[PDB]
Amino acid sequence: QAKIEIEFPSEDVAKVVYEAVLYEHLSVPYRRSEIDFKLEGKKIILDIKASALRGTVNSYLRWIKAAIDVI
Amino acid sequence: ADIKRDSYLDFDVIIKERVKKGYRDERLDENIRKSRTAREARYLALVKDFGIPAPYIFDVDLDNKRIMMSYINGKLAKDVIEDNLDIAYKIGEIVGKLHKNDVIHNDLTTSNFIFDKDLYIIDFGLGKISNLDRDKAVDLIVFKKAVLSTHHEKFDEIWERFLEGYKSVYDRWEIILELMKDVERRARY
Amino acid sequence: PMICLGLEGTAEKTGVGIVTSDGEVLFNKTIMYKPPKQPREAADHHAETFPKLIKEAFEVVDKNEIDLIAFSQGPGLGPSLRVTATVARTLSLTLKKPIIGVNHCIAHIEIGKLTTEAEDPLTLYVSGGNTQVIAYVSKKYRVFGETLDIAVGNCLDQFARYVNLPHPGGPYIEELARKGKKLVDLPYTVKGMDIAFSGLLTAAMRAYDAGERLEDICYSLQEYAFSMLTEITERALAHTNKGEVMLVGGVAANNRLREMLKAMCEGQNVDFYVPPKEFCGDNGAMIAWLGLLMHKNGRWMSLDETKIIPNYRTDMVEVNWI
Amino acid sequence: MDPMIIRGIRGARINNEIFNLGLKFQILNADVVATKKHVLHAINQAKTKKPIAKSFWMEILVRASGQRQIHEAIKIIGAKDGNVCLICEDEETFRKIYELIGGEIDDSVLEINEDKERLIREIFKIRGFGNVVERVLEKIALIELK
RNA sequence: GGGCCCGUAGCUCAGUCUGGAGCGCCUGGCUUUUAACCAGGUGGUCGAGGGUUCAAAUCCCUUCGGGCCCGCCA
Repeated sequence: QAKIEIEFPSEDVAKVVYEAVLYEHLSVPYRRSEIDFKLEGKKIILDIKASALRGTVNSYLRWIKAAIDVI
Repeated sequence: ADIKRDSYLDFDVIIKERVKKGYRDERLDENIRKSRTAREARYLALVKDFGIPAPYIFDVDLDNKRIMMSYINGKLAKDVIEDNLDIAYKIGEIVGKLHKNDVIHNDLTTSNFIFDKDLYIIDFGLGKISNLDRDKAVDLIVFKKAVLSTHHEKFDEIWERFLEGYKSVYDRWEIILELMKDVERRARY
Repeated sequence: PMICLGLEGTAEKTGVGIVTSDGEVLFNKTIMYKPPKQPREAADHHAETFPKLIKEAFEVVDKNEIDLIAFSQGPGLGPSLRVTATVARTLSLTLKKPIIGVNHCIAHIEIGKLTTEAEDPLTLYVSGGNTQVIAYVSKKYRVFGETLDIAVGNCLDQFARYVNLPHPGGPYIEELARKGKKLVDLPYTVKGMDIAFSGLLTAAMRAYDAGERLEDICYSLQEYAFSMLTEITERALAHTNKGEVMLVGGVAANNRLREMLKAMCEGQNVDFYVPPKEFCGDNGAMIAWLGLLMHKNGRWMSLDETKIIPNYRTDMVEVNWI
Repeated sequence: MDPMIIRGIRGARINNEIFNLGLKFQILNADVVATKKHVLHAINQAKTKKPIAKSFWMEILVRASGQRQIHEAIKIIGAKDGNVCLICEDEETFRKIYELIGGEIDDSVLEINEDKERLIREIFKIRGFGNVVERVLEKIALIELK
């Protein structure tokens, strides 16, 4: 049970990352752990509830980092 | 080769040989062709003892990698299964007999079954002996891929009647069917 | 002329490329993930490499120039496919250009056809974890023969790991086999169209453990495995009645395999081809070309339809570029 | 230009002295020889294959019996009292062998009838279905396999 | 017909001198899952009979099958 908040300079990039990552989020047939992936203004919030939790948080840190760096 | 148009003792026979495939190493080619001829003769002979109709064996030659075998009028299972759908059932029986008696035929295709009067298993080249259901399951998988690649349009009925025959002859069929899913699992995720 | 940017993250070889429809590749780059001790991943390498490769892509060509983005949505490792998909979606939206998720294997075939002679090929695609023979039958690309446990590349890699040769063990095992003199007795399984390289690999491991000379063991392993591959290629050639075969994939680097296939095709009166080393291995250029070809004929793709497909099949592509 | 002379003789007294007399002959238990083919096949296999026995005219018996072993082949298919099959090459030696062995010429004993087929199957362990002559030729052809 | 050798777990071999482990698959982790990697499980009481031995698969005999050799040829 944890929350990860990420803030970005602009709502434009916030939506960028959110809708480039949400399709991946919903593309997983069976999830590592219970997840929530939501857009709050110019920020993205992830909620985790599970080992599997550590993998999930690392994987999502990586997805978001890649999405950020693509710019 | 396989084309001779000869009659041993007035018996119509075609001597089949394995032309030396030069692309591979000489010694490995020798070993493979020798073992293939040995196993083909072995099992084209042995299967008959299971009541599984096949061509005859009349002379082996490991020195020349040749086997002489009674010819059967040209009617291939691959070329008739779409026309006659009962030969798939018949293949079911004459391959479930193999599986029940612990013999593996690792080239299962509708090209390896002639049908003039009954179902002749006219090749057994890659045969083997196994008491493990996994080898039988993989052989069934090979036949499944062959039937798909040839006549997938009728795969439904072909496999349905193949399983009908397999049920009719083989008794522990469900065990190997369940084991098949383990091999079907190779496709990664 | 429309141009596209493709990524490639199905395996350890993070590829990025930009290719045009004129018949040339503007840019291509690949970073092969060096394996650690047997925990980073191909996906980690993709995440920390695709930004850099894309920076070089920007440097060599302006962002607004590229008209389409493609990406290898499958088949391949899950996390790596997902990293390439994430980057593909992000770049698609950022540049306001459409996204396409294309198939790795068919991509290999189309790059082979583009770079090599022009044909409709029987492609023996062999790589680290994707061995199979593919071709165009029933107006689609469909598998014919494949391994059931392990691919040829993974077989060689695991042999190298057992003999402790440093990764990659490809050239090392090739040279040791070249040195070898006698071919140890190893299993030779060709289950119709398929292969089971697990038996060969395990038997070679046991034979080496028994004390048989390393060069002889490597020669045995190589000759047996690549003979099985050549035989399934013969069977597929007979099955499809095609007119030419193509070696494709990373293991295409093995001169012995190449010569074996060449001698085969010479004996059977058929033509053997193979893409240059720049295109054999996984790279972004091939995915770029496949996406460009898909969108050329007018095959759009909703951004929601670009999911990863780990268990992608070469027939699930509605091949419509003929 | 003379194919091996093959004749079935019935009601012939068997004398062990013939073997040590010294001559080129073969005597086969007529109850198991399926037909003329069952011995033409053995002739061809002895002529072509790598010999298993020191003698051509004893390899004939070994092949006709199928079993590689010589003791079993002799004790089983070797000619016994009464009906027998004579494999020979020349008329004068054939005449002498006929005079010594005795019996009457009737090839019908070579042919197969219900009892003969039952005995052939029982003694060759021929399970499964197939033409008798072809299948026994097969069982005799499978010698060249470990 | 005879002599020598072989037979142990689902697979492969030590253990026969003189009285089990590996592989396979399963389970948890390893970045859920694997490509690989690490840990626990699953596994015979040893071809069969007889005798010896407190104590044998382990020493002797017979047989069951398998491999090597000896052949004595009607």
